[PDB]
Amino acid sequence: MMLYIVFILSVIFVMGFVGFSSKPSPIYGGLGLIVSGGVGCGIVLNFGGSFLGLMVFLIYLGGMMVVFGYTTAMATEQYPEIWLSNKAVLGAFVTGLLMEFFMVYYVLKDKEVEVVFEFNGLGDWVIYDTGDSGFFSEEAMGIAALYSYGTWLVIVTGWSLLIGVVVIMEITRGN
Amino acid sequence: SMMKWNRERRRLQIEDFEARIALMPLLQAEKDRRVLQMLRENLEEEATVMKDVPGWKVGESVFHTTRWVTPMMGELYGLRASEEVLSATYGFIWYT
Amino acid sequence: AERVAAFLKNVWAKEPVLVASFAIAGLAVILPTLSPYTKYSLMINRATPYNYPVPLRDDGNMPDVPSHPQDPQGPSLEWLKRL
Amino acid sequence: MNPIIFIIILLTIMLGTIIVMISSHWLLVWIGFEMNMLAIIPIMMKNHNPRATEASTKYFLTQSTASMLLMMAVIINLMFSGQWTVMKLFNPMASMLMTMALAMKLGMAPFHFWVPEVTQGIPLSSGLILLTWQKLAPMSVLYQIFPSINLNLILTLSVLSILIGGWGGLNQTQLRKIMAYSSIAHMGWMTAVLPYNPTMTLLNLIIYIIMTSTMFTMFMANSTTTTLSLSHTWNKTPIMTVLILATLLSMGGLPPLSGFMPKWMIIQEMTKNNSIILPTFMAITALLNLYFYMRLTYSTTLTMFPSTNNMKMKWQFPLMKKMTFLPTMVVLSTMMLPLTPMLSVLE
Amino acid sequence: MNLMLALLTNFTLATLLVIIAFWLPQLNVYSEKTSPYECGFDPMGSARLPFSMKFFLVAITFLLFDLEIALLLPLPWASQTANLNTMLTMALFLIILLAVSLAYEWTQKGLEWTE
Amino acid sequence: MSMVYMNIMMAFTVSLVGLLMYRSHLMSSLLCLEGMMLSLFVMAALTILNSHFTLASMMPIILLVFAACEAALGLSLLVMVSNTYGTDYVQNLNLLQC
Amino acid sequence: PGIVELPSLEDLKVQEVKVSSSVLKAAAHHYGAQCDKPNKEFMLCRWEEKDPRRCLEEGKLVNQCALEFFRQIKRHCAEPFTEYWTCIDYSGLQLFRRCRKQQAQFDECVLDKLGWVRPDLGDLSKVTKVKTDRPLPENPYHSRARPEPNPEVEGDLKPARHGSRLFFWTM
Amino acid sequence: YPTKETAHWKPPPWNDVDPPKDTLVSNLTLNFGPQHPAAHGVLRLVMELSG
Amino acid sequence: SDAPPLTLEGIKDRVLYVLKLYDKIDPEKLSVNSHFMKDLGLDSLDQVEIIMAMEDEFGFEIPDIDAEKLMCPQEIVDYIADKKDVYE
Amino acid sequence: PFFDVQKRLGVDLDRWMTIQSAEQPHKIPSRCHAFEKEWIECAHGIGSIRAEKECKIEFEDFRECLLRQKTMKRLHAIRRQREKLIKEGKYTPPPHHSG
Ligand SMILES: CCCCCCCCCCCCCCCCCC(=O)OC[C@H](COP(=O)([O-])OCC(O)COP(=O)([O-])OC[C@@H](COC(=O)CCCCCCCCCCCCCCCCC)OC(=O)CCCCCCCCCCCCCCCCC)OC(=O)CCCCCCCCCCCCCCCCC
Ligand SMILES: CCCCCCCCCCCCCCCCCC(=O)OC[C@H](COP(=O)(O)OCCN)OC(=O)CCCCCCCCCCCCCCCCC
Repeated sequence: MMLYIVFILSVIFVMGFVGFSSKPSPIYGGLGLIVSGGVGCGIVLNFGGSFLGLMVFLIYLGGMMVVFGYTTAMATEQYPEIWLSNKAVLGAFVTGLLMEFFMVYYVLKDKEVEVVFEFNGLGDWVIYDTGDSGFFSEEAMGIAALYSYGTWLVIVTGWSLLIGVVVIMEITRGN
Repeated sequence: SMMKWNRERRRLQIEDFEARIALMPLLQAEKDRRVLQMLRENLEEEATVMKDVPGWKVGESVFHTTRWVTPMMGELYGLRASEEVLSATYGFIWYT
Repeated sequence: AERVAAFLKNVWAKEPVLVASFAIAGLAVILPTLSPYTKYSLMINRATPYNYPVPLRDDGNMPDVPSHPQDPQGPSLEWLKRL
Repeated sequence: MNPIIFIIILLTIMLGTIIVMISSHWLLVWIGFEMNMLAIIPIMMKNHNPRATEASTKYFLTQSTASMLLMMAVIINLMFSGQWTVMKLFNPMASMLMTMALAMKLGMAPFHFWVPEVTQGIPLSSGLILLTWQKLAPMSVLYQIFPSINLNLILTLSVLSILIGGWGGLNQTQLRKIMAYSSIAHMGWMTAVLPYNPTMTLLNLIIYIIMTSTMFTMFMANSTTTTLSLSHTWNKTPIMTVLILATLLSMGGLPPLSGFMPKWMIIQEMTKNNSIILPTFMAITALLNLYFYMRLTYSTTLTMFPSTNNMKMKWQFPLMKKMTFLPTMVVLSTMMLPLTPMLSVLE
Repeated sequence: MNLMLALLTNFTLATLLVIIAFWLPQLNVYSEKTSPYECGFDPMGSARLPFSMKFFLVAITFLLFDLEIALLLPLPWASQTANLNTMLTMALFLIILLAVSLAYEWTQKGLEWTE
Repeated sequence: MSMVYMNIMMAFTVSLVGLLMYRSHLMSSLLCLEGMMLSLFVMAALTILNSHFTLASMMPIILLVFAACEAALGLSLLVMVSNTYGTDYVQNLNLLQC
Repeated sequence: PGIVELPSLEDLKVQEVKVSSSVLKAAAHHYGAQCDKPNKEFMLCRWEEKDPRRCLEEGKLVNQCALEFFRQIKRHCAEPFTEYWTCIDYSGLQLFRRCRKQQAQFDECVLDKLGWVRPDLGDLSKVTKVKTDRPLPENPYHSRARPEPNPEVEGDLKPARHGSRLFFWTM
Repeated sequence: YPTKETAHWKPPPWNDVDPPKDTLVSNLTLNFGPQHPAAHGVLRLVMELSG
Repeated sequence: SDAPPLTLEGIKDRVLYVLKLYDKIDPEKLSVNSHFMKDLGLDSLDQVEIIMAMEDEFGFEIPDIDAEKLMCPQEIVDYIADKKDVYE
Repeated sequence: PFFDVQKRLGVDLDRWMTIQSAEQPHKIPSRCHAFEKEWIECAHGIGSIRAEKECKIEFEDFRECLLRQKTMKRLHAIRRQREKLIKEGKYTPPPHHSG
């Protein structure tokens, strides 16, 4: 149904993580982290945060593009592997799927699964707020606050990024 | 040119925000009666669904405090129409 | 005085794009300090009524707080209209 | 590496450590750890040889994994308490994750395998930053969350470190792995007394830092990274052989030397809480540490090992290295026992 | 909902065209037709051998710079704050550091591709 | 905790277990580190958005910033690993303690 | 922990205002000046009580002024107004700026027929004081008694007796 | 304490630098013709590329 | 652990086994002292192919000058011993 | 903090984001503002050991407003009972809930 869009997207979210966690060739591993990046952007979006959802998807699209260019250089062999071409990758891929299937089965039937934490299967929609906000996006206001409120966060983040450039220039210089 | 028009646009926004402010007291009053009407309807029906359960105090709170606690989506729309709930929860996010 | 116009003219003939970058960047960091309308910018932001203006309880000693939205008391946006 | 870049990178490591120490927000504490880890790798790879690359690769993987666990604990704590304060955690599951995360960064067993390896693959100076300055931040977080740390978890790690640390170093001839395992064993004493009295954790950490720093400085003076190499020092700097003897004896906890103070004060606190068996086991188990410290003295100071003919050429040159703070550190690392009651200043 | 339908329609249309492409034409398959194309002669070695990246250092920098847009895209909303003096200072501070990052890599031959 | 939190925490564990169990490629184990960041990002975003913790809305953004300072750092070592050996196999990093 | 006390369906019933949103937007500026008192008195109750059930009575008086407000427009400016809000309703953003002509016809009719004066820019945003006989609520959060604090330590400092008293040290 | 396993372990290099390895990676080889727009039809230009 | 040491009896099995796999030598009359050319009838190239198998067997390079003299299985076993210093 | 420099220098570096009842942009309140305020005001100064026992109610209420476990269990019980009664033709849906 439609009331369970977030739960369905989260199931697909886990399936992508089982995807690249099996560690096929990073070409397919990068594909899995892009699929989960997209649906992960959907889940956040359905909770109200559209800027956050688009940001993570956008940032991971760029990052996984650099990984692709590196895979053809440092992480490639004559016969790249798929989820079917190894027993280790196949055994791990089917393992994670069954463990997700049994969680979806018990939560949707029992309505209460306790594994470390207690989880409730009534439906994600039961916790949403009822009232409306004002004439603005609440999450947008908070992200804008980074500059008026987060002065200390900007300074460290800006400094860390600047050193990040310097650091990789030293590491990769070689000789 | 761009600055004057933008400056004109800040004044238009204020005239738009003030009109909202003149209406909020009426919308607050309407929203209150709407929630309370729905909380009672959920309470009234629960009385006919837990009429036999031995250990059950109808309409009992779950908090120790007696303060007013704003109801969550599950409470307010307990058993309303399926499509009514979907637009209540994802109506704004999905409306484009 | 003879070497300042020799570095500038050397870069302008080799790095015209960089000259336009530093020159543009400099005005962004300087002009806001020197502008007289920068104060108005901050005042217009405070003038945008996002929240509801919750009223006050009249204790009887608040002559600076208006009794009606159309009273002389209280801040006015007259400066905004003429701006 | 350009000398300007070395300082800025060093100042970022300290800034990462200092941010963790002054922060009152679980987000900044994580940022501090990330900033520290960012600027520590280049110092390992300041020479660009295959062993530095392996050490940096192994060091990056371990700390980044630890950081994911520490951030995961911070999020679970946010859900169950709705606040970011750097104080006691509000969920048993988050405390376990944070404790393991911090134990991974410190190198406490069983998450210890990297410490012998990273130190061996990096210069002596780099190892000094890895085994002294990199404990300040992980320790300043245990100091603030010890009330919520599980008792059985923390003590188990300490009993494993003192055992793994003691046995591991028996088999080593490299000086950078003897100090790697000496570090692990000393982490056990620091975290064993944390549940009972955090003040004694600081004292054990301060004495450990001085003795460790003194050891590395004297190794750097002669450029010695093996047991045999250190055996020729009696033919170059005989005064340096005696200082190594005194420092090594102190590190073993022998009285009346400073290295006995942290052990002495730790036993007191545990006994006052009716913990008799554990300090006894820790004290006896520390004889393993003293044994492989005594082999260094036998090969270094108490006997004269064979030399080489070309050694005669070194007699004619002075020791040109900085050896900064060495004369002060050597004194503080042997002759502080009479000033034991000064530990109250740490409170 | 409306977005979902549009997404489902665009990709369904493309899939049908792919299905039609493979099932409408008359086919004639044999080994020499499906071999890899390298200008008429057989390729020497697999296309899966390593392919050197002469701009690896520029690629890594892209990650770090590509984050600045995450921290910079809020600026249109940030300008609406009442504390414009602080917000203005940090917005320029953040952008200025990005330029200093670029100028450091530029001078250090970072942007120059290797050989 | 709603049924969504189960999948995001289930996803984090899958990435965590994936990271700890290396196969051969170092790049394959770098993705799992980036995968864990995505789980934590989503889990924080759901928690912060749901409770209307307005100022905390900047936390997930800051998280991504250092999420990529590791990826950049992680790829930097991978370049240096393959230069020495020609491939990013982890079995070649066995000079230390052996 | 007790039953949640809610009003009956009879206690929440009132003559409702059934004019679409385009109508309210077009008539909000005159509504924000004529019905200021009955509903500024309501919002103060609502904020201070922090309980929908404690300000229902004030809520009914908001609908009263709102209804009587429209009856006045319906009896004098019925036609010029219906032209006004119809134009606003046409747009999807319900923009004021595209209906300034019809606004003048509506402002002049109310001004002449009813004497209403439109608020000036920045008026409805002001913070106003409202006189109410309703007592100021005590403990609106229904908070229990806070725990008593730890006793304070007082007295001039004196040096420790016999020193540190650490094993054998005499100082 | 030598064992069965650690019999073959060798002392690390005096200066910590291990010998560089032999030929590892070969340049990609590509046929730039003869059926190429820029090969003038009849030029099989066999190239060895590094990237 | 340290692998078992090479012994002159161990080498002998390897050589004969390698020769046994060869399809031109008749297994019946292949003695440790039999001659490749005269006894087994192999030609020059047939002899060169056998020496190539021995390189694969023990994994080391044999120069052409030496292989010109390995005319019977015995000296092969001798030659392998001389390279691995298997005096036994 | 290990070194409470902020208190010494009187500079707020990160305490503005520690709690969700702090000042927010445009005075936007959080969903559990009222409960977090009471727990913090109950437990101020007495210390953590006491607040673990004397302010236990105000913290259980807060923990309910966050995860709503005690609330979802109640709803879960009603749904279970309702689907049972409606399974054997014994529950008549009220008009508004459906129609
Ligand atoms: C050092 C520890 C022993 C080492 C031996 C090895 C033992 C290792 C195991 C450690 C066992 C635990 C620690 C020891 C047990 C202490 C337990 C205790 O209750 O402490 C009470 C102890 C005394 O309390 P008390 O019983 O109420 O009063 C003692 C008397 O009434 C007297 O007090 P007073 O106030 O009436 O008169 C003070 C008296 C000083 O007090 C004493 O000397 C005798 C008091 C000792 C108490 C009995 C302890 C047993 C050990 C005896 C040590 C013999 C010290 C004399 C050595 C020959 C020098 C005359 O005379 C003065 O020196 C005048 C004041 C000088 C002020 C200096 C101003 C700054 C300038 C500093 C310049 C430094 C010199 C530069 C060098 C230039 C050379 C050209 O206070 C302490 O906690 C301090 C502990 C450390 C003792 C230091 C005493 C000597 C100070 C001068 C250093 C001379 C070298 C010392 C040998 C070190 C070589 C490695
Ligand atoms: C309140 C805060 C505001 C201040 C912000 C402070 C940060 C400023 C820098 C931020 C931007 C990052 C760039 C910093 C590096 C400057 C550029 C540089 O480093 O050039 C070095 C250059 C190396 O190239 P080279 O191989 O030597 O070729 C030339 C041969 N001589 O060798 C050279 O040629 C160097 C020549 C000197 C470079 C001078 C650069 C001047 C920059 C400021 C110009 C501002 C003035 C214009 C604006 C005023 C308004 C119009």
